[PDB]
Amino acid sequence: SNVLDGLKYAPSHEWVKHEGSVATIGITDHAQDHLGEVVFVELPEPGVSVTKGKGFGAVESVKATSDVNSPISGEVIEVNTGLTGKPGLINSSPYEDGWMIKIKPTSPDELESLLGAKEYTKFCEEEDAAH
Ligand SMILES: *C(=O)CCCC[C@@H](CCSCN)SSCCO
Repeated sequence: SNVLDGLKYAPSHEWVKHEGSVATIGITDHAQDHLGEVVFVELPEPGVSVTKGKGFGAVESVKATSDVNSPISGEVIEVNTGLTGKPGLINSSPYEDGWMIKIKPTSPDELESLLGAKEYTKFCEEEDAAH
């Protein structure tokens, strides 16, 4: 599991990349690895609001269907419609082409409660080690 240096991470294995007025959201390399082959993604409609810590979509693999929760609150301004044709982009590039939603974050300080990269790598170590 690759973990990128400038993202913030939630315990449930979703990342946020923040770039000013916009925050992009996807699930991590860890998350796709443990999901297996992703066969379907349920993404929200544009204009919808997402709230920090609440499911905004689901990702269906050959073995599981999990909720993907929003790491921060805001408004879905854009959705990766690429995931309809190739869902697998989540497996092949969880941090670049497999991004799920782009939001306009409504509460910026939310970023400060998320895990930075060493805290998330460590938590993933503790999870891998918990079996
Ligand atoms: C197979 O049974 C694995 C279930 C899928 C687990 C992964 C879901 C990530 S989608 C982001 N919410 S994460 S590993 C277990 C929980 O930390």
